[PDB]
Amino acid sequence: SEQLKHCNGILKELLSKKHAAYAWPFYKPVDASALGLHDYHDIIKHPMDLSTVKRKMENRDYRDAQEFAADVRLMFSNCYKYNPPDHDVVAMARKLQDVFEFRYAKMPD
Amino acid sequence: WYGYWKVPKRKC
Ligand SMILES: [N]
Repeated sequence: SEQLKHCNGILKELLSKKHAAYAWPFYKPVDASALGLHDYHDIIKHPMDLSTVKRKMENRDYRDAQEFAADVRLMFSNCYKYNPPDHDVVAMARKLQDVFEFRYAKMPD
Repeated sequence: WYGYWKVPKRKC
């Protein structure tokens, strides 16, 4: 579908060098043990990250654009839930989500 | 912003 091509384009942009300075914490699943975040999976019940969204897009797991958007926003919501708002990862999340939301709002009819 | 953490999640 046309809308899922738009989603795939957004995903390509989120993973591109253009945004790499702030997108990189979202490239792969949070490795809680490696980062010393031993409470992460007590707080975040449904982890999400861009490599998982990419795999689901490639396997045509998204029935529509709404399902894709729900995973992307889940990613950002997990970051806002786990991390205090003054932590740098939150400023990075907000910049990346600005990129996402403004382009997602251009979804072709 | 420089691609790594000085302190994970908290400090670039
Ligand atoms: N930092």
